[PDB]
Amino acid sequence: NLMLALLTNFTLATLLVIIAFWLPQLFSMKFFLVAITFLLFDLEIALLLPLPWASQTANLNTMLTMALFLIILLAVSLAYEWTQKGLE
Amino acid sequence: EYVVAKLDDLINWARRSSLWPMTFGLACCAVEMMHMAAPRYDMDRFGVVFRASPRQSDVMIVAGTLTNKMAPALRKVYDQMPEPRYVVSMGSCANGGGYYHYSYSVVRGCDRIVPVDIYVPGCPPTAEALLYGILQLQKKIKREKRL
Amino acid sequence: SMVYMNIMMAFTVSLVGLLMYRSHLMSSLLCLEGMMLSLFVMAALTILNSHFTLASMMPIILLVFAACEAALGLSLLVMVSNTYGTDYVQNLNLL
Amino acid sequence: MLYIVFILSVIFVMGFVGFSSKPSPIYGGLGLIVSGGVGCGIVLNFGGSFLGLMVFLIYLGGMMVVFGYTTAMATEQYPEIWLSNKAVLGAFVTGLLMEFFMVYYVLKDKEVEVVFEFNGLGDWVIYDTGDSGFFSEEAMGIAALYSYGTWLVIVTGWSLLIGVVVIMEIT
Amino acid sequence: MWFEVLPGIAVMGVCLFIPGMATARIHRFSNGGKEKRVAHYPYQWYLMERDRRVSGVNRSYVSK
Amino acid sequence: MINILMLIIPILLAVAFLTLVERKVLGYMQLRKGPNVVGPYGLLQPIADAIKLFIKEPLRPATSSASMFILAPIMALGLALTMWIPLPMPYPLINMNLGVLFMLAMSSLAVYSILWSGWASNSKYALIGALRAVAQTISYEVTLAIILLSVLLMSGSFTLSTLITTQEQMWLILPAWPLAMMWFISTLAETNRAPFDLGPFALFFMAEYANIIMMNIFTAILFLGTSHNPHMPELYTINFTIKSLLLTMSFLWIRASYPRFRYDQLMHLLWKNFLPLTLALCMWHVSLPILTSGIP
Amino acid sequence: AERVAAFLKNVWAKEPVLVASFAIAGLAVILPTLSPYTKYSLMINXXXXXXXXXXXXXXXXXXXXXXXXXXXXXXXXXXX
Amino acid sequence: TYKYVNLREPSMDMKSVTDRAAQTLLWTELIRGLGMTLSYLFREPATINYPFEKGPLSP
Ligand SMILES: NC(=O)c1ccc[n+]([C@@H]2O[C@H](COP(=O)([O-])OP(=O)(O)OC[C@H]3O[C@@H](n4cnc5c(N)ncnc54)[C@H](OP(=O)(O)O)[C@@H]3O)[C@@H](O)[C@H]2O)c1
Ligand code: SF4
Repeated sequence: NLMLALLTNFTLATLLVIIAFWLPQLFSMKFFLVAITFLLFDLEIALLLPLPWASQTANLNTMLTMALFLIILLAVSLAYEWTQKGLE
Repeated sequence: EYVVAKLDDLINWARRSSLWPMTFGLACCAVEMMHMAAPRYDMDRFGVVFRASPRQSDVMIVAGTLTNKMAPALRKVYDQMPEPRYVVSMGSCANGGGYYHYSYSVVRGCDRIVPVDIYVPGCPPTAEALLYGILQLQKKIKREKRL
Repeated sequence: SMVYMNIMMAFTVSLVGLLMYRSHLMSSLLCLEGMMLSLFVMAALTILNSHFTLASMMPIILLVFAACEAALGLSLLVMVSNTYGTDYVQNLNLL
Repeated sequence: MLYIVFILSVIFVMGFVGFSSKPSPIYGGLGLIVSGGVGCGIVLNFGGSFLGLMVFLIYLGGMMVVFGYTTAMATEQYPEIWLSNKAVLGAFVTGLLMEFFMVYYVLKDKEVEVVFEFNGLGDWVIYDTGDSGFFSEEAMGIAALYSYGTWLVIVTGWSLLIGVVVIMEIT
Repeated sequence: MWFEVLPGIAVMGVCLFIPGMATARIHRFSNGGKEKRVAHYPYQWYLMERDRRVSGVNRSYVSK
Repeated sequence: MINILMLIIPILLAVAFLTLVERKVLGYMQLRKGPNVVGPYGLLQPIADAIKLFIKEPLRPATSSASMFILAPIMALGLALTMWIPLPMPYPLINMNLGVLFMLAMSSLAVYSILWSGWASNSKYALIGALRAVAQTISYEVTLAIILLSVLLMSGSFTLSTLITTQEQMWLILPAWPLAMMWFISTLAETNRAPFDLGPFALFFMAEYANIIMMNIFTAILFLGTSHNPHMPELYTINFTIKSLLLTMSFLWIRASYPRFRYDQLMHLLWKNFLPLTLALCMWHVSLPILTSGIP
Repeated sequence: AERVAAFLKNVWAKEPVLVASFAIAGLAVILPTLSPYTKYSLMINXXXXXXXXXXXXXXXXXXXXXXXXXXXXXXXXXXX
Repeated sequence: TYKYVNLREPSMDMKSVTDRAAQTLLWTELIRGLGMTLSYLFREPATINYPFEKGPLSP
């Protein structure tokens, strides 16, 4: 069971907190541009995720031109990051 | 009855095993405190860890001279420390102003700011003599909380 | 049928959440995520129970575009906090 | 024991109540972790190995993490208790009672609904799927492919080029 | 020297040695032949279901 | 189901007994003696740190905002321990339908552990440094997904059990020569304190050092293997532990030998320099199964 | 040369990692078109069946026999 | 007296440029820096435990 496996880890993690809790008795907007680019790149990663699991039944010649195409534009988005990104 | 007396020593053994000191670079004494890291005379991972940190550390070594400018500064560090706290006044300046003393700026005794448990008398406090300060601290922890 | 009855009710709560505003502006973009989350469950179950194979890629594409509005509209939120002090629906100048 | 998905759907709505109500972006932000993580179980139970974990990767480990920045960038106001505030507790109690009243009607099978569709029971009929496929099984088992949908790949790549260029120009 | 370092490595050659062996040796007590079947896709899932139907009653994996 | 407890208790001991390795092996690098007084070779110290911090050490919170601060260590320890479940090993506990997707997911959610700690403190003084620590982890997770896919596209599906079978004669270090160099650096971003560094505070140590072993094991699956042997589980168990231990030495090697790269120039190593390199190798790894037949 | 020889050694000196970003990614497009090996990989991808093969009714058919091993249809046996 | 700290362009053409680029493309000198601590690990440490051993002194 996956449900039994996950819940056992969290319940033991909660118990460790109580041990320390119960027993003893006596600005800058330049960071934002980095965070946004993380999200926009990971969505291109999300489109490029199926590649090892997808390419099994589909035609290779039709895929080859389209598979590289996403990575090329992923570099063009980084090419726009070279024309003055900032001090970061 | 017998289990009560033996379990108390086990908690005291935990502090006898490892003690994390504060790295105060406020002295010439602090260079001798860096000789505790120097391999020839070591308490490093024998008990001492040089990670320090203002909150996680159990021990704080007041290294040498303290001025009236640092008198409110060192006091707020002591409040951030956990309840099992031991203060070592390593150096003659820390004991009661080795030099200066009668001077306007230097605070006499350190105990006027922060209470001291272990005193180390040496100006250039030789690493050999500095090894006593930690070993005596481990020996001084004998009995805590009877009832 | 039975499972769809609860998530459609969950969709209406997220719909009202978009249409409701009290001081804070951040709730709307949080509700936009929830609306797309509720649509994601509804889309998946229809293709999973009634098999399609080809159409199972469509919610994966929907997953990508859900984040596009929840980032490019989310970027505009920070621009409000650059012009004004903090983000407020109460703080608007246009008539 | 009898139901698997139906219990998770109640917790899904339970997390969503803090959106119609206004418990600040801190506690309101916490709702998407609760509703999202449980919301994966609703997707996963009928199938979808890839698509079920995409919520964890993007919606939970990407979307709301960027929203974690913006809460500190704009309107932080030091996080407050969501019980002392007026009308917030009123919106929360009315939000749950719209769904929890329907939960009582699930017993004795049939429940009253605003929509024309009936709910009935549907426990074994909840999945409504046979074995059918075996090798390379499930419609969501091969969910995404670059073939056939070639046009969709170009526009998605185009839209993600816009985002990087535009947001840089605003600031 | 290394004679001080090696007991720190040898204790890691016991604690990290557990999860590998405990997952493998449990298949002797749970299953008949020290093997657990992997699901992957409905093809292998259906074979697990019919094996229990082919005179096994409670057992999922059983020979003949 | 007893094996779950046989993958938490010996694992918590492995994080505990790291304190020996993390300052004795690091000690001989710096020509200093580590643990010696406490035990015969200092074996009593790792368990002595637990008695010090858990029971006797009290709490002094800054504000304690109802649910938070006493919820962040649960997310820290919980996500670090759940990462052990999908691990292939000789035999995995409850093998997932897809392996590596679960591995990348729980690591991306492990970013929250350092996020909620920044929200725990009421002061503005701490949160600016806290967001900077998020930036160290969030940025490297972009590349971490790319370098993973290039290894997968060479051979095998997402399942971690298939990754052992594909390494039968030769290791994956040789075909993925520049990609193996990346996993030495990219893993150190997740609070390892080697290229960049930022009661319940003690619980974060038990979670952060747990991820260090986790990245050591995960590198020894994607790149190392040597042999499988299904008939003999004895030969695999010993040989896997030695390979993982050698990578643990290299993790402590960077911590002692090399200074911090600066936060600004961490975004010059990555993004400016690494992201054009990783994608160019990703472009190369798309063509490889097409140029020569290599499909699982 | 004005751009071939001049803008090569300067690229290796100033920003040397950018040379690899254009060379490796560039050759990744050139190689799968010119090299005669890509045509073999496409055949094995189509030959490996995902689902069960369908049977057709026999009414005047060539290169089609029984399920037993016989010279019929294509049947891939490329490289061992 | 003068000693000079500046190298004044170590790379000139072709052969001298590539090896200066190789150390920045991959690492090399970091792996060479790794080897410095590697041999330093094997050699015996000079450590004195105080309750049993004693450090050097003078008359
Ligand atoms: N605000 C108020 O509560 C209030 C109001 C009106 C008047 N007062 C007066 O002001 C005084 C306040 O004192 P307090 O309550 O602050 O003192 P306290 O905190 O109880 O401290 C007294 C200390 O003396 C020790 N002690 C006392 N009797 C002992 C015994 N028989 N055996 C061993 N150890 C003993 C205790 O040590 P151990 O803990 O180790 O045993 C304790 O640490 C009271 O005496 C009261 O008459 C107080
Ligand atoms: S006691 Fe001596 S060595 Fe120490 S701070 Fe004072 S003058 Fe310096």
